[PDB]
Amino acid sequence: FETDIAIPSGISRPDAAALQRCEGRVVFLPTIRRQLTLADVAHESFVSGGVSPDTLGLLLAYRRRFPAVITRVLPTRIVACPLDVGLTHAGTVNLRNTSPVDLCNGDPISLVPPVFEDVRLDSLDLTLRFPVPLPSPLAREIVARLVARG
Amino acid sequence: FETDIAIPSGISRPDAAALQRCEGRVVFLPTIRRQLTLADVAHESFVSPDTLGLLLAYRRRFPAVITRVLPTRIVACPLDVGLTHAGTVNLRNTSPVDLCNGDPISLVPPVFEDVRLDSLDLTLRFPVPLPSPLAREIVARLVARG
Amino acid sequence: RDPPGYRYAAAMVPTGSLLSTIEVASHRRLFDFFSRVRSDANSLY
Amino acid sequence: EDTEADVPVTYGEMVLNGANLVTALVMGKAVRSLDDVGRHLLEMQEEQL
Amino acid sequence: EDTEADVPVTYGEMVLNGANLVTALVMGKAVRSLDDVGRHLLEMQEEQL
Repeated sequence: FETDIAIPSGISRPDAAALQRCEGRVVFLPTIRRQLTLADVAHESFVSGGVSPDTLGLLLAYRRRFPAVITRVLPTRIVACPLDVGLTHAGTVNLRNTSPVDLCNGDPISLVPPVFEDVRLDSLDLTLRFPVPLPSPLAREIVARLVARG
Repeated sequence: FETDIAIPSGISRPDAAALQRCEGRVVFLPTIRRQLTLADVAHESFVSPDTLGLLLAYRRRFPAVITRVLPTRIVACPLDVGLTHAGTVNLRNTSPVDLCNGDPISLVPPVFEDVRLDSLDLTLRFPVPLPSPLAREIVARLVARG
Repeated sequence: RDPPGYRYAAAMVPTGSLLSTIEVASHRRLFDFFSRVRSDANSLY
Repeated sequence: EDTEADVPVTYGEMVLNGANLVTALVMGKAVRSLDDVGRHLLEMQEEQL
Repeated sequence: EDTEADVPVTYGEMVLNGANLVTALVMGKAVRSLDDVGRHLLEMQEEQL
C-alpha cells in the first residue's frame, strides 16, 4: 500500500538532486490518501497561527498526523507508505538515520523534532523540517536534558 | 579570422550556464593562435597579482572579444588583426557608466566591485570598458584616495 | 558536482565484451559514474 | 437558430508504437510524431522553400 | 619468429545517414548504431530470454 505525493511543476536542477538525497526518511501527512500534494506535506503545512511553531507545537502535530516513511522517489511523485496501515501487508521498510547516534538491533525508536541543529526548495518556496529518529530510551533522557537546561 | 578557446571536458551543469551569460565580454590571451587552452585565459595565468600587475600584463597581452559561446569552444576574436580587415564585433558593458556615441574606450581592472568557475578550478576576472577620458580621471582618483 | 546517469537500454544490447575481471572499487578517479548495486536498484527500473 | 449539431466520435490515440518507443527508452525523450517529423526533415533538405 | 604480418586496410565508418540524423537535430543525442539497437529492442522484448 503506497501513497503518492505529487511534486508540482517547475523543479530546478539542484532541487531534483536535493529530493534525491532524502531517500529513506520519516515524513508526516494529515490523512492516509492515495493522492496528495507536496504543499500539504512541508513545514509550511502547519505554520498555522501567526508564529511558526516551536518544538512544543511540533510534538502536538506529530500525534495528530500519521507518520510515513518514504520509499523510492520518482521525479514526478514521492511514493510513501504510512506507519499505521501500510505495514501490515508489506513487511519491512528501509529507514535512514539523521541521528548523531547509532542504532542497535532490537531498539524501539521514537521521533524528536530537530532540536540539535533541512532541505529548502526555492523553486517551490518551502522548507522541509524532518524528525530525528533516535532510540526511545534516549528520548526520555535527551528531552529531559533540554528541559533541564532552560 | 577567429580564435577557438577550447574548454577542458568535465564541466558541471551551471558552469556551462555560467559562461553562457558572458556573451560579449573582453578576454585577454598570450599569443594569437587558432586554438588555445583555457588556462591561459584564467586569472591564475597572471602569477596572484594585484591591480598593478594586471596593468603591466594587459599591455603585454592582446585584448580579444568573445563572439558566440559554444560549450565545446569559446570562439573569440582579437582586437588587433581580426578587426582591421572585417567590420565590427559587439561588446557588453560591465561598467557603472552608460556610454555615449563617439568615445575612445580603454579598460581598467575591476576596482568597483567575477565569474568564478569551481568544477574547473579557476576564476575569470574581467576588465571594465569605461571611457578613456574617465580612465585618466578614475585611476587618478583612486591613487588620490590612498 | 554531476554524476550524470546514463541510458539503460543501450545496455541491453552490448556492443562488445571484456576479457578479464577488473576490480572497480580499488579506485575512483579513472572512472566517471559508478554505483554499487545490492543485486537490484530503484534507479534501474 | 439550430437544434441538431454534428460532433465527431473517436478520441485521439498518441501511442508509442514504432520507433518512438526506442527513443523513449534509449534516447530518454520522445517526439510527438517522429514518423512524420522525421520524414519531413528530408524533403526540405533537397527540394524547395 | 616472423617479419611479415597481415594488417587491415580500411578505417571505421560511422556516418549519420539514417534515423540517427533525426534524433541528432530534434532529440539532441545519438545512438552509435540505432539501426540495430532500434531493431534488437523488438526481438528481445517479446520472444525469448
